[PDB]
Amino acid sequence: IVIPAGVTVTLNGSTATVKGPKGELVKEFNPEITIKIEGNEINVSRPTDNKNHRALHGTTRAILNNMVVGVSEGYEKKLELIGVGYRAQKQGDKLVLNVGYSHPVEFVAPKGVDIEVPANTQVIVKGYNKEHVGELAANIRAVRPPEPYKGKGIRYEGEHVRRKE
Amino acid sequence: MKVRPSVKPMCEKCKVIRRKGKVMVICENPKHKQKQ
Amino acid sequence: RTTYMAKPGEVERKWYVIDATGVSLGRLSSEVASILRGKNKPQFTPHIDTGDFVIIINAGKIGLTGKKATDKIYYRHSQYPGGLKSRTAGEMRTNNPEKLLELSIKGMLPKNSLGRQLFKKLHVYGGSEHEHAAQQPEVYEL
Amino acid sequence: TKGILGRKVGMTQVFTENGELIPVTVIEAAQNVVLQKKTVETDGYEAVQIGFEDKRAILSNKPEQGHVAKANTTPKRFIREFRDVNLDEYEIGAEVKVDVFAEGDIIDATGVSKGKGFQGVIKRHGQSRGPMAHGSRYHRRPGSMGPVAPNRVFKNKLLPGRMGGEQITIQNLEIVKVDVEKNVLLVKGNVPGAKKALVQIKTATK
RNA sequence: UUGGCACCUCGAUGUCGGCUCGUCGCAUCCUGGGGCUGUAGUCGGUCCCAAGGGUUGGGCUGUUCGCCCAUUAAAGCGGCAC
RNA sequence: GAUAAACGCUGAAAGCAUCUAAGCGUGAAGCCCCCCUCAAGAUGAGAUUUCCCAUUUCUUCGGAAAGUAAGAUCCCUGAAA
Ligand SMILES: [Mg+2]
Ligand SMILES: [Mg+2]
Ligand SMILES: [Mg+2]
Ligand SMILES: [Mg+2]
Ligand SMILES: [Mg+2]
Ligand SMILES: [Mg+2]
Ligand SMILES: [Mg+2]
Ligand SMILES: [Mg+2]
Ligand SMILES: [Mg+2]
Ligand SMILES: [Mg+2]
Ligand SMILES: [Mg+2]
Ligand SMILES: [Zn+2]
Repeated sequence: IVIPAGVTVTLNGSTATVKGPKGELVKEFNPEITIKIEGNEINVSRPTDNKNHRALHGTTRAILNNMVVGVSEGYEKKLELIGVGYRAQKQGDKLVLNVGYSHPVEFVAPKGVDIEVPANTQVIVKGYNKEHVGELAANIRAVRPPEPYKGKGIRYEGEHVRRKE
Repeated sequence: MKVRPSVKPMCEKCKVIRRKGKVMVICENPKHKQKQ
Repeated sequence: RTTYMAKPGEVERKWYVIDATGVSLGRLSSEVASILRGKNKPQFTPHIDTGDFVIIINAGKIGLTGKKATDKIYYRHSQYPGGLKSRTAGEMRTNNPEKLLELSIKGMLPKNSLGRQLFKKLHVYGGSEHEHAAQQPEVYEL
Repeated sequence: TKGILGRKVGMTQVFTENGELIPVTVIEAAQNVVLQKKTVETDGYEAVQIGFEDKRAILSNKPEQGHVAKANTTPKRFIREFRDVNLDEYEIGAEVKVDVFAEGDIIDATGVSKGKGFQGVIKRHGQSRGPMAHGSRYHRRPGSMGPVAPNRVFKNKLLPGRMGGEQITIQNLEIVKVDVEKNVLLVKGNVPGAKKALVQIKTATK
């Protein structure tokens, strides 16, 4: 784990606080797994070698990496609305999709995550917390998920939908 | 979902996994979804 | 003949405060049931009550090994048809921890009038604070 | 969330502006006085204690006279608490007039139902009679006490017993008219109780 | 269920159906949630979760059962000395 | 509010993948609240407000007896019971 420039990390028990330009993260890890802060490089240390630890050991480097990468450059999950009359409007902060329902469906962007729409037929969830970016995009997709017959619905960017008659 | 005692790959895209201590096969072909 | 028998009030009942933080629900309970029944005193008389008072603090931090937090079910029947209610040990540790330890310990006391007296000597607290400072309770280790 | 105590005077009917004819209970609520404010610090919950109609001195005792004294009021026939209300509104010894309610306001009337005395299962539990003819000797009887296996009768086997005189809450009664000079509410429909019954009118929980 | 056995009861455990009153199980009839579908849509099918509530008036048959008329969201299957 | 089945996100063990092992989310007429009623014999007998006061006699301290206080009842007129 190589900390990019401008980024800072602190360890006050078993939790790590990764504060950078784009945001500020906190995450409580497993005490058993020991983390080492250096000037520009982080190293996660495994104590024993059981099925319990080996798993945690990996999860930590990955989440810690996902906390650092997330505050540096950030994360974008880009969604497409395919289908006639399926458009997306952002009228303030609330995302607003017309997606075939008799009512429109609106999404208030969670704290730290930022929705925006270049075109009416694509949505981009932006944030730092890859977890939170993941759970907003999922929820937006889950409004009208891709149906297999025509391909209508909200899909992720490079997603394979199965097709039928 | 086929829920049955005998959970086996039906094609070669079928994969056998475990979730919550249940054996299951997942597959591109949704007819092949099985849970034990 | 000559075997000593404790008389009521004869033996000095002491107040003990036991921190439950991270001890198995049983394991805590079996030790306390012994202290209440007065089995740790040579003056132990099976028909009297020579045992001590016990204050348990931090019962919200009592330990449940394995999946007991979700899988240990506590049942109550009202005695109306279909009147069986259930609570998980985890839900009960969060909301009524006082009740969790009381149930646990009430099962390890004798099932008689004396056992019902013993249970009155038990004082369980979710948090770290009690209002029994006036009884000058002594810390006890398991 | 407002409240007030009154006596059920009786029922009648009124013509709406529309022209429709609705049935109404008349509730006379003169002499409501705030007697006590209960707080989370002192009692453990928020409530306001309201005393209703004035009672002759000889019908009160020193404990009563000493409790109303605090509100500088004569003793009261009925004293009830109202929870779920703003204690900032209400001062000790203040009048509670029926003007706390407007027209169109939606209330919940609480009171004790009329006493029927010892009743049987046909009237008390709405059970079916047995046949009256075809040789039947089974008319107004409660039916099997239950199966054989338990060697006992389950709880809630409904049987004859004293029937009315229970606290009942009718919910979502519209107030139709409010007359301050006569201290009267007209509530649409009927409320529990005999004429002269104490009725507790609070803003509808729903 | 049809049976097998003969262990309690022959100084009596005295009766099928209906009526009255229910209560319980879930192997779910309806209503709720979901997976698959020979899921375009509609109307369906099937499996998983689910027992909160609901689950009918007649004609014929002593009839349980059944058949029929007319309804219903549905007219569930069992246990409780059938 | 927490869940079932289920759908996911993040995610290693197992450089990939993976709803799962750590960790988040969504999700039933069901579960717990919410709504109605009973409810401190809840002997674990709870709380608040108000009232009465610390009398007399003998008694080994223990306690006993007697008139009372606030208050309740008997009795009487009754019903909305
Ligand atoms: Mg009457
Ligand atoms: Mg009838
Ligand atoms: Mg007759
Ligand atoms: Mg029995
Ligand atoms: Mg033989
Ligand atoms: Mg005999
Ligand atoms: Mg089932
Ligand atoms: Mg017939
Ligand atoms: Mg029978
Ligand atoms: Mg993944
Ligand atoms: Mg939820
Ligand atoms: Zn397959």
